[PDB]
Amino acid sequence: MQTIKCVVVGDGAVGKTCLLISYTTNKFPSEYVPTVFDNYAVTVMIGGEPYTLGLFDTAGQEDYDRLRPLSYPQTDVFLVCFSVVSPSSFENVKEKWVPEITHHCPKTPFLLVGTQIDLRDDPSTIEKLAKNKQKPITPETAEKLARDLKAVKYVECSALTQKGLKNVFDEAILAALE
Amino acid sequence: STPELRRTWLESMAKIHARNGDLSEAAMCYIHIAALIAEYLKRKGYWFSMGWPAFLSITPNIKEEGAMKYNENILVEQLYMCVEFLWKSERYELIADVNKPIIAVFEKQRDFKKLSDLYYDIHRSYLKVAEVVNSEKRLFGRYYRVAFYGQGFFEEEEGKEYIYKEPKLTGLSEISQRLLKLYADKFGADNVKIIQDSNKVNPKDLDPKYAYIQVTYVTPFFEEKEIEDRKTDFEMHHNINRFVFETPFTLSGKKHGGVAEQCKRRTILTTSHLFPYVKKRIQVISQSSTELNPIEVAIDEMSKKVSELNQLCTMEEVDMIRLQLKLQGSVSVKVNAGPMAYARAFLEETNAKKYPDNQVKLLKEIFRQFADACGQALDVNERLIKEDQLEYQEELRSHYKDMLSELSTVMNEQIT
Repeated sequence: MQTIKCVVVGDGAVGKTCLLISYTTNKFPSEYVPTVFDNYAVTVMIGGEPYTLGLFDTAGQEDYDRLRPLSYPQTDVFLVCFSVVSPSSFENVKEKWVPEITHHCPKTPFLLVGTQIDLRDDPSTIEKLAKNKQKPITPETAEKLARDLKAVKYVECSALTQKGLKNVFDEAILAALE
Repeated sequence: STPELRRTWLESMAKIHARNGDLSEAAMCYIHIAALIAEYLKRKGYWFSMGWPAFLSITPNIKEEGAMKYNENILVEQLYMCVEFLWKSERYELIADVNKPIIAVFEKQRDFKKLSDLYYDIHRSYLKVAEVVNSEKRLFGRYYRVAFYGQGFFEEEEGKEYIYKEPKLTGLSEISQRLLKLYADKFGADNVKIIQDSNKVNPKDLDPKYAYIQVTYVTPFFEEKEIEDRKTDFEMHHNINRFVFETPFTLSGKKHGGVAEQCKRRTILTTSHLFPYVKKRIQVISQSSTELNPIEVAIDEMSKKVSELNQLCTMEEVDMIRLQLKLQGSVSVKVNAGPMAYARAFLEETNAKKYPDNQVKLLKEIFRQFADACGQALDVNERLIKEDQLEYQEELRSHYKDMLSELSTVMNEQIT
């Protein structure tokens, strides 16, 4: 009972891996050294005793659909990630990700995680989204999907500004304790 | 430099540190007061008798109390204070050296009950060390380089670089927002910006209409020669002044690139004084740096992963999930480039002609060690899985065989 197993899923332009590296290395997203390896571990304190949080990164592409669930056994908590400035990744949360994890792990808790929230207040991004007649996902929308899909919680962060980063994993850790 | 002004300041700093929970800094305040009283009591014939050198076993920082311009009982009371906060701050290994002078006093008094008490305290301090040392249970702090820029804004900090010793597991977002809050209120939030670039800031590039705070995580640094000492979790936080961080850059001029152009700079910051000190920040007086080639980056990261895998396997009680995290993260990479991107870029016959022979030969040897480290981690995992991870383990094995076969082609050599 030494390591929490937290499995992270989502689409591949969501910034989900840059998020785990930033939090794990305690660095801003431009200052970490690119790694060739997958997965991340960090030490977290439970009552003064030292515990390891293990972050299992998954590739979200369809080519890995057959192999990804083999990582699901022994999972304590899931993190379903989407960018708040990519509506497709948000639709893929309802369409693909919550289905897949709830099918294989029907009793394992999961959080809904919004990334790149800094770009919500970005002019160029807000215009690029205008050109395709889409607007960024608002927290109320994501909270509604969180309640509908039965997520433990909805959490938002920015790996660039660090805002809400610590709270994502504080909330993952509490969910993993069951 | 004038005794009563220094002593008053040290006491108020101790009280502040205690309220803030910087308990090591409080303890260092009391040892500096005790060293101050001892040097003052020495300088005025009173007859330890050496003055401030009496407490060098605790910290070398007390040398600065010797730039000075009060009885024996109150000196003993500053050491009582000092022991109190050494307890609370979990620096138990120091309580003995602080109690040795006190024991000398009561030997002369024939106060046997006090002698029993004092020896008992030291016994208790070492009992705590024995039952806690080297268990990752003690959180001595996280360290951050913090640099201030803004001629029209910053007072004594303008243009200066500090190491900030933060409590327990304080993360980047915590110290960043806290420093930003504090200086936003004194300068107006609209003029305060955080520098995330970990390269030495060039002031010309900065707009003077703003105040800038550069924040960078650092960790205590030691070279192989220093591993003689520093065998303890305490020893790695006691009397230290060197801190390290790495910064990425490419051959062209970007931060991040593909594996064959990816470099990194390793920078070592040396502080004015040793931690712990009477303050929780200390000014950096010098930087040392070196840089690593793309093939040297590969060698570095490959060495680390062999050590990681090997250590997990040799544990007295293997942590299964932790071993699986690292094992799958080596033989079964799907998001990042995977270790075989290094073999392609630096070990393939045609690419290896672009790097010095000795560097490619060291990379080949670490890759051999890596195949062996993955193989061992696989055999260890096989002894631990239950029925629910049979197919998982089989898939790791098939990746590992596939990796082994590709590595063999690249190296033209039988990797078993």
